[PDB]
Amino acid sequence: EEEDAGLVAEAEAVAAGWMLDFLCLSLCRAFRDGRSEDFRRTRNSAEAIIHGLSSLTACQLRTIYICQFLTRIAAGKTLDAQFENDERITPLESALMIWGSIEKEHDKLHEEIQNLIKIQAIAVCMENGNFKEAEEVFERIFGMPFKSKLLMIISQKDTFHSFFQHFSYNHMMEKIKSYVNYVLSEKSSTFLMKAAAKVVESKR
Amino acid sequence: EEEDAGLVAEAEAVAAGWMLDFLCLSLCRAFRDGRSEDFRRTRNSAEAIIHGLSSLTACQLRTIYICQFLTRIAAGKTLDAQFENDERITPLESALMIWGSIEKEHDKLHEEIQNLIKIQAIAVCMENGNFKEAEEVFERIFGMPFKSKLLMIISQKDTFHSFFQHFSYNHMMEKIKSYVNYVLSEKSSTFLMKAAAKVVESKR
Ligand SMILES: O=C(NC1CC1)c1cnn2cccnc12
Ligand SMILES: O=C(NC1CC1)c1cnn2cccnc12
Repeated sequence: EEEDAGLVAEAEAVAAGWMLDFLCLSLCRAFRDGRSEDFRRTRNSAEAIIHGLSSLTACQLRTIYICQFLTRIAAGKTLDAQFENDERITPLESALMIWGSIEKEHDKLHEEIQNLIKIQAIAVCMENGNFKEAEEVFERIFGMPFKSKLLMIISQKDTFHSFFQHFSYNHMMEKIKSYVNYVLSEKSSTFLMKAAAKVVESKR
Repeated sequence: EEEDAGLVAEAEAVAAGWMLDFLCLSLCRAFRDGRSEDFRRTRNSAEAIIHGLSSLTACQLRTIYICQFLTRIAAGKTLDAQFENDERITPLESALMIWGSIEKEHDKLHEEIQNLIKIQAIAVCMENGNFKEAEEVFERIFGMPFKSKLLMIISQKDTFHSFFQHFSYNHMMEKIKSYVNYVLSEKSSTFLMKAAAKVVESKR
């Protein structure tokens, strides 16, 4: 029966939406906690569920973008990882593209995270001795004072410059964890986590 | 806080249990319907969720066994697929091992499915011209009248024997779909599908 098959596919789409929100919340918490292996396994589950979803609401696209952004940040030092069809794009460059695409308020924290990802996208290339790649990442990102300081550091091959210690990788991760905390607060009330929490609490 | 972290991990285990039952029901329905691509994508989601689950109840192990059994049956003609650490084990042999391990009633249908998988495990080797592999699968499976008919067909290299048309691959799939229908009936009332169905119905 067409009608029965249709009702079941509609229910599978509702359940997939619920699973996506739950996995995003689980992924945010593993990122905030630094649970590296749980983040890897959760990322695998979220990716698979996303492939079983076709039509997306604006809320679901934002949820997917957040999962993809955290995945790229977690792989920010893995210059061998190719997240885009254009193989030249580094993981932090991919994270920056998603950050600029999310339907979200452009507050002070948004811009601080944005600039820290720009500095570290160059820094990670320098730390690996990839000086020509650093200058190419520089050209793609900036395509005045902040910009000229970076170009001077690149041309001098000053990998461990003191500038990269004031706007360090750890500083970028901490600012991102601050944003993650707000997403965790926002998604802690979604259906599947709320129902699971009520079951656990009922057994206490 | 230890207590907070613990409560969250307990809720993640509850939600993963709910997702496992839902994905098993979705996988059974794709198998019954012959929706090949939906089965592949659902299998990917179920596998990922299973890796995020540690402790399993007897009910959860049975659910996982059913997913694995259907995956092996769907790949029954893919002799290049290695489902076990011992690389000699074919997909239908792997399906037979799981079938004999599930905590389930050994009714007439159970034995009919069992014998049809045994015949087809040999038949699929013969159809690919792998006559020596067919005799090795025969030795592992039977390790009297049914047994002697099979050995004669193998030694004669009678790939398209009429015996394999009375106990055909399609006959095995139809008997398995009959069992799948009972699993679909049994899992249609699980939490996540029930909740998603109620939402869809509320919008009608
Ligand atoms: O963006 C990714 N994942 C986000 C949606 C959860 C993603 C990119 N590569 N990859 C490989 C395995 C698993 N997930 C990934
Ligand atoms: O047994 C398997 N899946 C069942 C649990 C759902 C299984 C075996 N290989 N494989 C590859 C990709 C995805 N799932 C698989």
